[PDB]
Amino acid sequence: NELPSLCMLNNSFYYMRGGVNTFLIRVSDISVLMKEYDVSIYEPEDLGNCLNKSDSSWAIHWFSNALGHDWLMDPPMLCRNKTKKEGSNIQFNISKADDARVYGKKIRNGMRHLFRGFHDPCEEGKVCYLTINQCGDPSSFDYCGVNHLSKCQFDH
Amino acid sequence: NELPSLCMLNNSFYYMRGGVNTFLIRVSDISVLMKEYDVSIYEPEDLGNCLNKSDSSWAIHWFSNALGHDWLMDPPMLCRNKTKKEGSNIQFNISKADDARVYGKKIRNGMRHLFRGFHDPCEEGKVCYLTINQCGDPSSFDYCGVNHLSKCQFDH
Amino acid sequence: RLYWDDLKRKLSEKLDSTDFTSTIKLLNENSYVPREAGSQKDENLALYVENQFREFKLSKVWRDQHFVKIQVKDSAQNSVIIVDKNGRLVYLVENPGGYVAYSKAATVTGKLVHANFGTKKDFEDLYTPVNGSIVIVRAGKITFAEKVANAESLNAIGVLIYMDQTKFPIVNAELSFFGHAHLGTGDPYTPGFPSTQFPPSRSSGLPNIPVQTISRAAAEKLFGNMEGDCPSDWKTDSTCRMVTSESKNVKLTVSNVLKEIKILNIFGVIKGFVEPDHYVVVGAQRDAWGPGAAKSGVGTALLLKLAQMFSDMVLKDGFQPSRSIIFASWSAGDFGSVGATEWLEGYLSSLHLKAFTYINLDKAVLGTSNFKVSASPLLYTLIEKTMQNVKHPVTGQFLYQDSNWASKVEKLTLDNAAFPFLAYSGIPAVSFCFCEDTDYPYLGTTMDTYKELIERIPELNKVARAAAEVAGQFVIKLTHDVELNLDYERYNSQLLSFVRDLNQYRADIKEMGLSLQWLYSARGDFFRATSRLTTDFGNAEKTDRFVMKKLNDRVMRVEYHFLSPYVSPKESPFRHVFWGSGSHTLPALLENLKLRKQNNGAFNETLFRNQLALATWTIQGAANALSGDVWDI
Amino acid sequence: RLYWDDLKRKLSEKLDSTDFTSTIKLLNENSYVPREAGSQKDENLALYVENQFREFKLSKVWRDQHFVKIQVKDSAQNSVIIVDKNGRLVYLVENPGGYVAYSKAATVTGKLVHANFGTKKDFEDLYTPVNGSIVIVRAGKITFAEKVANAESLNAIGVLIYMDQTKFPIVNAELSFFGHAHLGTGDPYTPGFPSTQFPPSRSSGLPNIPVQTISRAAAEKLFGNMEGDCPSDWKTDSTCRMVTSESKNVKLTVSNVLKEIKILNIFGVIKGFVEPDHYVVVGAQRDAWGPGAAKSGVGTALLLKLAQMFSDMVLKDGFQPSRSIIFASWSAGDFGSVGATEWLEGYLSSLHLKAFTYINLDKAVLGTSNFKVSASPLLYTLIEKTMQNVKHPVTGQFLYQDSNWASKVEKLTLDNAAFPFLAYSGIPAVSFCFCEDTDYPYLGTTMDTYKELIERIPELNKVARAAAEVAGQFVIKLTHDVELNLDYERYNSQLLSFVRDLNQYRADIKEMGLSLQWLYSARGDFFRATSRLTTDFGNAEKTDRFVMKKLNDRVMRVEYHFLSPYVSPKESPFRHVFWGSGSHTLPALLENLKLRKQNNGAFNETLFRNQLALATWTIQGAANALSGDVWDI
Ligand SMILES: *[C@@H]1O[C@H](CO)[C@@H](O[C@@H]2O[C@H](CO)[C@@H](O[C@@H]3O[C@H](CO[C@H]4O[C@H](CO[C@H]5O[C@H](CO)[C@@H](O)[C@H](O)[C@@H]5O)[C@@H](O)[C@H](O[C@H]5O[C@H](CO)[C@@H](O)[C@H](O)[C@@H]5O)[C@@H]4O)[C@@H](O)[C@H](O[C@H]4O[C@H](CO)[C@@H](O)[C@H](O)[C@@H]4O)[C@@H]3O)[C@H](O)[C@H]2NC(C)=O)[C@H](O)[C@H]1NC(C)=O
Ligand SMILES: *[C@@H]1O[C@H](CO)[C@@H](O[C@@H]2O[C@H](CO)[C@@H](O[C@@H]3O[C@H](CO[C@H]4O[C@H](CO[C@H]5O[C@H](CO)[C@@H](O)[C@H](O)[C@@H]5O)[C@@H](O)[C@H](O[C@H]5O[C@H](CO)[C@@H](O)[C@H](O)[C@@H]5O)[C@@H]4O)[C@@H](O)[C@H](O[C@H]4O[C@H](CO)[C@@H](O)[C@H](O)[C@@H]4O)[C@@H]3O)[C@H](O)[C@H]2NC(C)=O)[C@H](O)[C@H]1NC(C)=O
Ligand SMILES: *[C@@H]1O[C@H](CO[C@@H]2O[C@@H](C)[C@@H](O)[C@@H](O)[C@@H]2O)[C@@H](O[C@@H]2O[C@H](CO)[C@@H](O)[C@H](O)[C@H]2NC(C)=O)[C@H](O)[C@H]1NC(C)=O
Ligand SMILES: *[C@@H]1O[C@H](CO[C@@H]2O[C@@H](C)[C@@H](O)[C@@H](O)[C@@H]2O)[C@@H](O[C@@H]2O[C@H](CO)[C@@H](O)[C@H](O)[C@H]2NC(C)=O)[C@H](O)[C@H]1NC(C)=O
Ligand SMILES: *[C@@H]1O[C@H](CO)[C@@H](O)[C@H](O)[C@H]1NC(C)=O
Ligand SMILES: *[C@@H]1O[C@H](CO)[C@@H](O)[C@H](O)[C@H]1NC(C)=O
Ligand SMILES: *[C@@H]1O[C@H](CO)[C@@H](O)[C@H](O)[C@H]1NC(C)=O
Ligand SMILES: *[C@@H]1O[C@H](CO)[C@@H](O)[C@H](O)[C@H]1NC(C)=O
Ligand SMILES: *[C@@H]1O[C@H](CO)[C@@H](O)[C@H](O)[C@H]1NC(C)=O
Ligand SMILES: *[C@@H]1O[C@H](CO)[C@@H](O)[C@H](O)[C@H]1NC(C)=O
Ligand SMILES: *[C@@H]1O[C@H](CO)[C@@H](O)[C@H](O)[C@H]1NC(C)=O
Ligand SMILES: *[C@@H]1O[C@H](CO)[C@@H](O)[C@H](O)[C@H]1NC(C)=O
Ligand SMILES: [K+]
Ligand SMILES: [K+]
Repeated sequence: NELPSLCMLNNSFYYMRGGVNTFLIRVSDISVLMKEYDVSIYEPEDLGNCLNKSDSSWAIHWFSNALGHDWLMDPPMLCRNKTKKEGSNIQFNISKADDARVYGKKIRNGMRHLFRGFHDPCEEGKVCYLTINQCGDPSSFDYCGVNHLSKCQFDH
Repeated sequence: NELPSLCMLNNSFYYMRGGVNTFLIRVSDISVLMKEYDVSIYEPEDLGNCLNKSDSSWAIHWFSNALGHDWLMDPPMLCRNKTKKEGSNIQFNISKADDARVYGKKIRNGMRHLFRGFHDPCEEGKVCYLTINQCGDPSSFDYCGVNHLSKCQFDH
Repeated sequence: RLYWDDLKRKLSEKLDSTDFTSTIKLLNENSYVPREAGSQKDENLALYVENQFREFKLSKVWRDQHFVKIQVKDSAQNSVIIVDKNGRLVYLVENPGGYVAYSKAATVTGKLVHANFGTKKDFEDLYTPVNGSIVIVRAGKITFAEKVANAESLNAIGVLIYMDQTKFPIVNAELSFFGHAHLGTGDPYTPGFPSTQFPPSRSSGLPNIPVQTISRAAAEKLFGNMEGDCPSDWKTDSTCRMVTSESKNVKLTVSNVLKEIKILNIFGVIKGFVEPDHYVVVGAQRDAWGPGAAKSGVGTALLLKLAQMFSDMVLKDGFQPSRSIIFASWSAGDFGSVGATEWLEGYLSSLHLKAFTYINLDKAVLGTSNFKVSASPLLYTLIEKTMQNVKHPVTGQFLYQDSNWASKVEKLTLDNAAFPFLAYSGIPAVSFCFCEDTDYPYLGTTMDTYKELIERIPELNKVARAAAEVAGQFVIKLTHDVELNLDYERYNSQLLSFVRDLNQYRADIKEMGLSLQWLYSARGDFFRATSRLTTDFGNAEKTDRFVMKKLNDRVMRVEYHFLSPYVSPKESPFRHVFWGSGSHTLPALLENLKLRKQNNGAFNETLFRNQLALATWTIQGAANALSGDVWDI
Repeated sequence: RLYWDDLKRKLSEKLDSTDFTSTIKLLNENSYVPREAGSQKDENLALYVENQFREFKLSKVWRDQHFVKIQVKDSAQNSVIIVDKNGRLVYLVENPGGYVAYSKAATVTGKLVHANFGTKKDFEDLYTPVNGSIVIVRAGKITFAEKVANAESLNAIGVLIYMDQTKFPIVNAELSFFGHAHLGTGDPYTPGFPSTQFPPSRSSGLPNIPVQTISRAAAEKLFGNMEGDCPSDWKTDSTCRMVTSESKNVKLTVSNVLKEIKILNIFGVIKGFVEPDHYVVVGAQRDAWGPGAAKSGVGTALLLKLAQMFSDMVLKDGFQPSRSIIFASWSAGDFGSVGATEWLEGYLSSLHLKAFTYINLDKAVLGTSNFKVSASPLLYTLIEKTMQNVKHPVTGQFLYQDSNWASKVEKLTLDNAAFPFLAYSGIPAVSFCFCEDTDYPYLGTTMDTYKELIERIPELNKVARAAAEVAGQFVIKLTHDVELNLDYERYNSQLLSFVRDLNQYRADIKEMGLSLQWLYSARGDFFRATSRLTTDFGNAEKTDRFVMKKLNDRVMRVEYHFLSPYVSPKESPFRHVFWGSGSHTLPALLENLKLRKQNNGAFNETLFRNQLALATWTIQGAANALSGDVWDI
């Protein structure tokens, strides 16, 4: 097995494949997690409690770093407690807004390196997020079925 | 005082004036009296019980004779009992029908002599009547008011 | 306390020496002769009846006064006129002596069409469309109110009514007559609020067309101007014809006016010795358009004599009624039991807890040949036992001659004061009479006199005497026995009969996805409820007035629990699912369902599912109301 | 027969040694813990309660079984989703642990709009049109059923409900909760006939939109995507927002399914010694969505202990209730008193002749600060005398501290099992509790546990003890005194208050040509009727059970005669013109009339004239029903 491989379908769907697992990656102005109620990830080990299998946290670990995320320095990403029935959802706050402006610049830079042709939907002064759902979880809906995922020709 | 005087308004209204009394005379296919229930006039004296005042029977007596009616020989005319609230109504059966055919011929002949321009409305095989109501009785309705009687210029 | 055998004898022997004809004659005197409701003469009689009650020394006598709107004829005459469509000249045929209360005041001109009795069937069998025409019908078979409704239902613009000589062999063909066409009882103009100001009527049951009564002579004069022979099936005069000639049509002018009147219901009461707060009510109509000897006099006479007799039996002979007996002299009966209904309406839902039976005395004597009875099934047993020991006035045989009389009993109709009691108030009621297969011809005329009455019925005194004995025995049984003589088991036959009919469509109930199972279960539950009640009565100590009170109260509520709880008494006063009127009655449910054999759109599947439901609920409710204690199921 | 003083002492001393908390704890064990109606655990508790009744040796214990359609959540999850109108990609926010019974199963997508409590006023005060939008509202103030109706009334397409932290200071923001949105009681899917086949519902009171309960966390996440600060007037969290951003709207998916269940009402009865066919009914809800310690446990515990105590007082201590006492353990209370209503519906119009009072025991213990009561005015006197000699569990002072408490009494609401008794059956009813100015936050959650309960209320045993004493004293007074402790005179104040309000429009009644005279006369007549009844009671020989029966029966019928006779119980079950729901209630008449100051077309003059009429008739009827013998007027 190599490292995780990536694919971009259109501007609304990016996907990472890590071993036998696939993840839906989206960027939009919609958030469903909050510091107050969900899990704050301060270190990579914390990712274990965001996914059905603590050991596929690896692909998200690799991806966060590939993206430019600095564990010690940057705002912790949030994630839905593995136990909830929703379930998986890792959320990066990349808003072009004051508190997260420079960090967002960076992550989007990462996205440009990872997905050639990445389209930046984030608007000045507005809120914006990067969201990852593991394919198969309810939170991935049908976004990883044949008419989407199988249409994406993977590389990397 | 002379004898009664006559006037024809149009084909629907003829009038006789006898002293201070006036009578509406009509010819049509409508009857409201029947032998079974109303008064049969076999002799002129019987007319007394057809009118409010038994003494104005005179004008109807004169008129019946003027018409050609034969008291001894002809079908008795009918009349509404003076006591009923309708009230006055003398009815001659002049139907161009078998039983009264010849008599009807005769009365109509009388009407032609009395009212120049008399129009015969009676139809072959159909029933037909000559009807007299004293002006003022309910059975004369408004037929003897200003728009009718006063429009008639009397002669005779 | 006396023995039933003694009470029977006492009643009978008091009756033997009672003079009925004198009283009927007395009520036909000029002081009372023409006594239209609210008139001074009606008020005179009201005062006389009231005085008599005071002389009889009843426990209490009182007045129940009401102000109501009736209709009387105007100083302007109603008229029936023939018009010549050629030139439109008119000929007056009659200014009727009589009129029909509650007719729309209006003038209408159209073709005239005969429709026999104006029954629903008579109209369908017509080969001449009634629409836009004035209709003429014979009196009889059904009320004026129904004739008008049926005709109005087909868009007729007016109604004439005459008495044909076949149904009314009256010599005088100029006779005029009276009636009303309100399709209900009580005051039709009852605003729930006082007013100057004028509010529309709504669900009043009032005619929207003019209706008028005419003499046979006037009808035959109309026939004189009509064509088409009448069906021999109608069995009517050869005079009769069907339609106006082409060139002619009829004009009817009715100008009746609304008048507010003061009616008096006069009441007397003999208080009960055990449960005085429960009563049997005995009533008669005191008002009449003309003399109304048979219409009003007979009844009022019986009312007076019965009141007197029972007062004497209590005071002299030791009779001690358990429950109270109320004697009621009603006014405005001629307008649709208005007096009776107004009083009933004060106690819409409470009266059935006090009055357990109403006995109507109206038109109890009309003939000699027959004895007819109409009543709640709850009184069939009382009625039967009473016929088994009352003798026919002429014949000498007991009235009871047919073991099967109960299945041939016709139901109370709207023109009977007994009707609102049963169908609106839920109080078992009974009307009865000696009569013929023929209507009493002079009813509603000026010929309804004592002299006429005593002439067609020379045994008048004896016949009135037999009428008093049945009413009297009713009243004694009802206030003497410790149980109430209301046979609640009778409604098992009724429910059986009804379901038996309904089961003739067990197929059509399939094609609609419906089960009749919950209805069968309601019927079963009612059966159980009555069976338990009979057992309870048997096991009760007849001398324990507390347990009897409890059991009797349950019996007293049977009738009322057949009033549909799912319809407003204002929209449809006659709520009794067996005996009332409307889409909530069992009969209506059947008629709607019979309209399913025709593939015509008359059937109303939705309505039926609601009817099925409401019926089931009503019947279940009654069964549950009868079962007693909530832990007994 | 014992003296009231001894019965008071006996009850109190039995109460002193009664262990309430043990029973509440026992009902919170795993055998019963999650006991949704119809579930095996509910059925377990039903069996346990039934056994306990048998051990108490009540006169008879029985089952009242019913099959009903409830709604439970599907194996498919309900979901709350945010949609990006740009590209229409969705983000799952929650799959709620809870749900709202009777929600339309549907999926709807629109804008989200906050409407505070969703009260009728809250909607009008909105500067954002709700039409075509999903609405979010806080729990409280009014039932879910009302919130849905109000919203549906403005064409909202869905409803979310959360518990804000200001009204529900619950630490766990992920807590999910349950309720129903049926705007009535009983089974909403009650076809009057059995069916495979599917018939529409009609006047069911069911939502046509999806409604769903969400955690505060999920609401705040929704607020995260909304704009506009909430009015400080709402006094809510700073988190709250008003409307979704331009680019976003919410999607709600509810997929609840209909399930038929077997519920059991468990009944025990202590038979009366004089009139056993009359009962006081004491009931409590046995079912709950979660553990429902306060929701269900307290009530059921009191039900059990009261049953035990009274059984001991009859068998050991010589207590001899005149009338029967029935103890009722209801099921499907959580769905709208369904158990209670189904039973009530077997005796639509007959129950008020047997049950003269219902005492509800639900949620009697929720706090310590206050004692609240809601009831028919017929019980205000009983309630007052009872508060005058029952002591506050913490405070030590008598509950009675405000001479004016009766004018500040709020009426029974739809979520109270006491409601259908009073407003649908016409049986006086009372609910009461110890509580705060704050709703018990854990109701309808999985946090409604004994441990939670015993923590907020460490004096639980003492407080439950005081709750039992009021219910117990009610029950003793009611079955001990020879008169019924129903204060019928109280409805004079009520009628006075109502007319007093109505008279604030004596001008507008002129401009419509209407007199209020017949209504004043009805009020006067009711006053007379009560005065006469009080006199009769005074003049009666208290030892004559026949006269008392008669007078007591009259008192027992007061309540029922305020049920409007002019509306079908199927179309509008809550017929009580004071306390029911619909256009036939006195309040409705006032509201329609208040809409006449605005020259907007909302006022309905015609409706008012009918309302005026029906009210007058209803009130007259009640006055006439109370007056007694028809010759007394
Ligand atoms: C993901 O990250 C983002 C960004 O970090 C984060 O969103 C921020 O959240 C914080 C705190 O929750 C918000 O801070 C609040 O600011 C309140 C006033 O907000 C107004 O002013 C903002 C600044 O002015 C901007 O605009 C001018 C020109 O317009 C511009 O020149 C400036 O440079 C500057 O950018 C403004 O951005 C903001 O805009 C809102 O407008 C709409 C909403 O209507 C929406 O489109 C925007 O997204 C944004 O909501 C707004 O107009 C201030 O009152 C408030 O203070 C509260 O808390 C303090 C605690 O100290 C209390 O004492 C006080 O009483 C208040 O209750 C608070 O500081 C900030 O506005 C957010 N930023 C944005 C862009 O939304 C998300 O929450 C993160 N997501 C998650 C899930 O964690
Ligand atoms: C005013 O005077 C008139 C005329 O005198 C009178 O009207 C007559 O009244 C009598 C008795 O009431 C009617 O006599 C009856 O005749 C019955 C059969 O009638 C039919 O046949 C008639 C004769 O045939 C005619 O037609 C052919 C061709 O069509 C022609 O060649 C002939 O010459 C002949 O004229 C016929 O006229 C008549 O016509 C009717 O048609 C329509 C009605 O539909 C209408 O327009 C007409 O006016 C007329 O009504 C019809 O077709 C016969 O059955 C009947 O017998 C009954 O009584 C006997 C008693 O012995 C019973 O035993 C038997 O069972 C029957 O019940 C009777 O003899 C005569 O038809 C009337 N004539 C007309 C023209 O109407 C009015 O009543 C008088 N008015 C008043 C108020 O007194
Ligand atoms: C992830 O969730 C688990 C599950 O706990 C449930 O979900 C929580 C959000 C909250 O709803 C709890 O009430 C639920 O029990 C959490 O495990 C719990 O951890 C707490 C604190 O350490 C502990 O008291 C409980 O016993 C644990 N429950 C169980 C079933 O083990 C866990 O803490 C959550 N993880 C994170 C990082 O938030
Ligand atoms: C004309 O009418 C008078 C009035 O009698 C009334 O009208 C009749 C049609 C009939 O309705 C009677 O019942 C009415 O009394 C008739 O006078 C009567 O004549 C009869 C017979 O001779 C006699 O018995 C009555 O006493 C009379 N009545 C009165 C009040 O005097 C009269 O006979 C009628 N004339 C004709 C020619 O028909
Ligand atoms: C996570 O676990 C749940 C339940 O065990 C399962 O339904 C779901 O498919 C799992 N998620 C993935 C991505 O496989
Ligand atoms: C006939 O008498 C009546 C009543 O006396 C009267 O009204 C009418 O005018 C009289 N008829 C005539 C023509 O004067
Ligand atoms: C006869 O003449 C009068 C006067 O104009 C008129 O009113 C009436 O209609 C006429 N009648 C006929 C039938 O011509
Ligand atoms: C009655 O109905 C028919 C069909 O609608 C119509 O043609 C006819 O004119 C009507 N008849 C009358 C007299 O109104
Ligand atoms: C049949 O009944 C239903 C319900 O009562 C009603 O909606 C419909 O209009 C009725 N149809 C007819 C023909 O009146
Ligand atoms: C992305 O591509 C898939 C496949 O055609 C399509 O179904 C989807 O709608 C696309 N989404 C967007 C936002 O273009
Ligand atoms: C609500 O109503 C207004 C006016 O009828 C309409 O213009 C608007 O589109 C509606 N709003 C929605 C979201 O349906
Ligand atoms: C007002 O009430 C009347 C009678 O109840 C009804 O006909 C009318 O439609 C109502 N108007 C409104 C606005 O609903
Ligand atoms: K006796
Ligand atoms: K006692």
